[PDB]
Amino acid sequence: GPLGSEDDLYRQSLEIISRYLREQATGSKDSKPLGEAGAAGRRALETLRRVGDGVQRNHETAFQGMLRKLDIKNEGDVKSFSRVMVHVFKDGVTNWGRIVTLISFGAFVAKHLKSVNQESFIEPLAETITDVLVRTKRDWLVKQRGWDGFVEFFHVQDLEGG
Amino acid sequence: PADLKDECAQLRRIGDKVNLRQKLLNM
Repeated sequence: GPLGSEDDLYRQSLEIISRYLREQATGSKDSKPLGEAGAAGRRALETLRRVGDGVQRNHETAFQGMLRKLDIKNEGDVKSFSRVMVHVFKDGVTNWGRIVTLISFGAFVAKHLKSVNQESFIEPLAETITDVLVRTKRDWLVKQRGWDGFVEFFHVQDLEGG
Repeated sequence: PADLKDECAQLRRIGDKVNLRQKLLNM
């Protein structure tokens, strides 16, 4: 799109992230096997749910804090996330662990968004998250084979214990 | 509004801590 063909990786990301938030919003592993994202989407979903939730487990208090600051209510919610998104990557550290954290937070919001019956915004939320991400770090994703490298580096579990 | 500075600051650090842990976790 804007620069080259980053939309290829975007297709997967948009769906993979959505599947994660949809699964987190329900709290049940009901999300159907995404075929749109391909095999990488399957591998990523496994990782995304385990690692994404892990981010919440150790610092949920932080997500709860930001959740109360995020003016999520109207369509402006997608702009609200963009506001924090731009600031989160201001120091330039795009390290893989940070991306998973962005999704982690967005999904945490999606969970409460589901309980407040504002699911009409959770759907475009993942889309807003993935779009901005891919348009600003198209090269970054490519460097780690997109979700393929993400899964390879995060599919493994802790070895230290905790 | 501007108080989001401290909020996003956390999100950044939480992301770094994940990458940090998983990095040594592997190698």
